[PDB]
Amino acid sequence: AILHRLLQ
Amino acid sequence: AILHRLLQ
Amino acid sequence: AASLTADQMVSALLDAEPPILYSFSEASMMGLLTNLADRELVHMINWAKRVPGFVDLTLHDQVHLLECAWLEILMIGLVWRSMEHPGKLLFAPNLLLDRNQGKMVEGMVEIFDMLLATSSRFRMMNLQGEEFVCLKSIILLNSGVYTKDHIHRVLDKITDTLIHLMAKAGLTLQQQHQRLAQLLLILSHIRHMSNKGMEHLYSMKCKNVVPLSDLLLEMLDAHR
Amino acid sequence: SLTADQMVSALLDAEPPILYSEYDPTRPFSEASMMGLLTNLADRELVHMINWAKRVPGFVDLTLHDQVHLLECAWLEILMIGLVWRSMEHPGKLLFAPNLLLDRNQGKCVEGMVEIFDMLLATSSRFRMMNLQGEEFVCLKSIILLNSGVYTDHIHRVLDKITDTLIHLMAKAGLTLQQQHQRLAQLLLILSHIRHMSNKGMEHLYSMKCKNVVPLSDLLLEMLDAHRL
Ligand SMILES: C[C@]12CC[C@@H]3c4ccc(O)cc4CC[C@H]3[C@@H]1CC[C@@H]2O
Ligand SMILES: C[C@]12CC[C@@H]3c4ccc(O)cc4CC[C@H]3[C@@H]1CC[C@@H]2O
Repeated sequence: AILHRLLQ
Repeated sequence: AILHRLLQ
Repeated sequence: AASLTADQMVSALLDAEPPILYSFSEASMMGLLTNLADRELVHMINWAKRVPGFVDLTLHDQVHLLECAWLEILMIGLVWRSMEHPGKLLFAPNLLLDRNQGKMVEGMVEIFDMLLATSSRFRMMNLQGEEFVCLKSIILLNSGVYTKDHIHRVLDKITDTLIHLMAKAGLTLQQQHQRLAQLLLILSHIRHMSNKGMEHLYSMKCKNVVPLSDLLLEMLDAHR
Repeated sequence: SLTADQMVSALLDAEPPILYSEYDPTRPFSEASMMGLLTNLADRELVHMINWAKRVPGFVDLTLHDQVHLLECAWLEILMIGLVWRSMEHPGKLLFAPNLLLDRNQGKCVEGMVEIFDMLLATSSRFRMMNLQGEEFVCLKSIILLNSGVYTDHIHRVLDKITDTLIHLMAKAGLTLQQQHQRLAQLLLILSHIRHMSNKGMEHLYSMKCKNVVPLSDLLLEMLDAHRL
């Protein structure tokens, strides 16, 4: 999931 | 409208 | 209306309360639910006419607010009735449905889960009946209002009434403001659930899974 | 542990910038090109939104899964309250970007969008009527982030602190005790309207996607997908 990565 | 009539 | 005291507002709203009406296959359950909704709707109209300030509005405005808010009003009613039944939705005294029975209808369990979580929220807040009727009146007057001060003055009076109830209960100033906010934020969640429910009802209508009353059909297509 | 003044300073500092659209004034709009501009803008704002959310007190303490859920639930509400705020000083128009200021007649370019424009405009008008302040706006936007997905105890404590902060701001601005709870209620009831607009907007975006009107970024597809329309 892209948002999951972006939150990091 | 029915609602119109119900409101009287 | 604007000349009522807090205690008189509360008494007016408590007296205006509608009756609790009595009520598997997918068509069976949806038939039971929509049949109930249709009968509740007739009583909702009488209730609305007794919410202080509502009859001061034009017939056009009364129609608009009820078209906007009717499913929110049915849902907050359902959540209130279900508060004392963890994991269950008390649609009627003789129709208490558990969470898994929502799977009996397509797309319904997701809506059940949202309603159950709201009921659970009410329970953890220990929502009071006096608070519940204030919130329901706010839904009626607020949900369609952005489409001029009389309604807003009435809304301010209901806020005053909620705060009065909380002061009467011994909450501190800080606790009153916090609880007022907590209650009003639940109305965002009720709006969300109404929007999802309206989409679902529209989908059932298209499939002809169930016959819908003329009134319900008109309340539905008001949401275009 | 934050005071109200510290809460406000933190939120004001965390504010994202106002971005520009890719508007090309050499050509007329089509339904497709207008949707392209709006979604291209949304996608670039989302990157800033993600970084803003990490600066909202208490948000980064949540699990990554909870952070994902809250943003998935709230992202279009947050874009919309930002738009309505930007548009306050422009009666009858929506300031999507400094180079993309649209009225309702321009909204008619896209099937079904004028109805949504009308709701956003009405909300902007309500903000104006209330004289909404910047400090109040950033509190509301943070409340949307933490509340919208919260019913799907730490978060509630944070939400209570934002309530404290709103009242503090109103008190500091000289409102009477009664005016304070009345205005607190008026502001929070706006959030019901913003939720409503987001749900309508989400259905509209889904329709555009399903008619192949506009290519959506992978991120936007996943943010839309989260709403399982
Ligand atoms: C509208 C639905 C049928 C009628 C339901 C009802 C029926 C009666 C009532 O008192 C409350 C509710 C809320 C949930 C509603 C349902 C949500 C989806 C479904 O289509
Ligand atoms: C989601 C839409 C495109 C993106 C739009 C946008 C884009 C950027 C932004 O800052 C705010 C908004 C709110 C209105 C949104 C629109 C409502 C319907 C349309 O599909």
